[PDB]
Amino acid sequence: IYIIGISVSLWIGLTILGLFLNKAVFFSLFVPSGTPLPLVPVLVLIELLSYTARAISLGLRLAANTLSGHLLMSILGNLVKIFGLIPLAGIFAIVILEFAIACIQAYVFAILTSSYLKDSIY
Amino acid sequence: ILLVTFLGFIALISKTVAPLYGEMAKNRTDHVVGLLNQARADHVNAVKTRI
Amino acid sequence: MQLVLAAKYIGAAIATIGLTGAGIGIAIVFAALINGTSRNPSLRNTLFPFAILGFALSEATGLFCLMISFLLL
Amino acid sequence: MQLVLAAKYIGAAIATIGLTGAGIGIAIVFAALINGTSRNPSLRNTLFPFAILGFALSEATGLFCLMISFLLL
Amino acid sequence: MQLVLAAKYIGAAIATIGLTGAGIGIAIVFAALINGTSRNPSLRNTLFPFAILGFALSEATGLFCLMISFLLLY
Amino acid sequence: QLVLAAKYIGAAIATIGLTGAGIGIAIVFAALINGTSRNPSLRNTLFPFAILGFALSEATGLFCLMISFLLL
Amino acid sequence: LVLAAKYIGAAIATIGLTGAGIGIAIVFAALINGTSRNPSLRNTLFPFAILGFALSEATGLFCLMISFLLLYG
Repeated sequence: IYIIGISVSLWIGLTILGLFLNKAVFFSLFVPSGTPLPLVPVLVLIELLSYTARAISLGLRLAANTLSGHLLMSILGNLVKIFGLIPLAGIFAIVILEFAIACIQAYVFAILTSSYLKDSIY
Repeated sequence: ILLVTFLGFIALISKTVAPLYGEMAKNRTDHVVGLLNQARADHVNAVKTRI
Repeated sequence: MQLVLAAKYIGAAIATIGLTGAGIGIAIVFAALINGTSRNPSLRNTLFPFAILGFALSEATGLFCLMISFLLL
Repeated sequence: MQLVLAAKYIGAAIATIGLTGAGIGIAIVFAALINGTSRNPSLRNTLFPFAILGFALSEATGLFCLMISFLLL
Repeated sequence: MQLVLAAKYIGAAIATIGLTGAGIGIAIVFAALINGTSRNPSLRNTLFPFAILGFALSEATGLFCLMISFLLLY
Repeated sequence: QLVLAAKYIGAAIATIGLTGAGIGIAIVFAALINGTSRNPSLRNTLFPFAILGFALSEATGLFCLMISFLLL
Repeated sequence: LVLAAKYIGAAIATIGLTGAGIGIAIVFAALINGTSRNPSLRNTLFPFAILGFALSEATGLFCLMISFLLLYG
């Protein structure tokens, strides 16, 4: 699941960069705020470079959720050796936060794609 | 954690069942009330035009 | 051999230093949303969509930094 | 295995540096909720739901960083 | 022993670096409660219950980090 | 031996820059959530500066991650 | 051995990214909060944000060239 998540996220990042480059062949380009200054081409850490960082951050949700569930093996040996009822409440809160993180990660990926489509048509 | 997740999701699905039926009343049940009000207004307009 | 195995345990310790920015970032967005909701009337939607989307962007640094320490251990 | 045994004890100590961000996050979310409730009248629900959900997101960094130091012992 | 014994003493000192977040957390919750109580009249309960419950959550990070340094020295 | 053991240390201390990139996304979101409740910067206006400001603040984390990934 | 110390120069030099990452958000927080007070929209505050961000990002570009030069020359 970890290797399939990084491979699926890399294909979505290449499609976002290819769609923005195809629209620049008939609607100018620029994409730079000018305010009586220069050195705007050196800070090209967005658009093309931003797709690589957004794909690794969105694809890491599958690996982070598996790390929380795999951490119960270290707490299972100590609870079967204070009362052990504190581990049940902590595992229930981490499972609810991991399931709710999938909806927040899906909304963050759709919000990032809306900025690329709106800037390519302006 | 498997038994705690099944018990917590059972209580959340029970409260969501009442919320889904109540939220559907403003769209599904509201369509029947809107169609009945439109049919009553069309019947009064047809009776006034026939008179 | 022996030097490469000892560096794997220390590589996962210093890489977890980024949890201070990701942990405090989840509370910085929640502090402004709780204090701003009582000022009327950013409750339903409007500011609710930016709080859910802003929390996932701030927490992305902790998930990316955790993959480096997990790959070296 | 002399170098790997000494690195396991040092790896669990430097990995606990992330508790500063998780510990201060529980107080940052509680400071805005206590000062915002006195403005009338964010008490029942409204701001009470965001404080409980916001504290769980900030505490996730402390629980995730503690599993790294516990697995190396 | 030798290498493992020297790493146990140094591990109890580096693990105590997390006390800065737990120590400053008790003052951050007390500063908002003292400044907010002057607006009249959050005294009994209300603000006193959130300050007592909020201080226990911030102190959980320091108590959990102290058990790691204490287990390596004993 | 010495070059292989130094590769693990080259990716551990290099990830310390995530504190600036992680807290930067929350600093721009705190001013945007508190400013939107003052009426009525919703569509565009303040939304364009918050979307463009979040990508510039996240550029530091992408450059620091490429250094740790190249040595590991 | 010079190859062992060359890898450490590219990791400890990245500690300066905290000032460049937080500086881009500090200038954006004052510009977003000041534009909602009517009516610093066209130019004025928008033109100073592009020039002000280049001064804060100059420290991160100079510090990144030091660690990149040790890994190649």
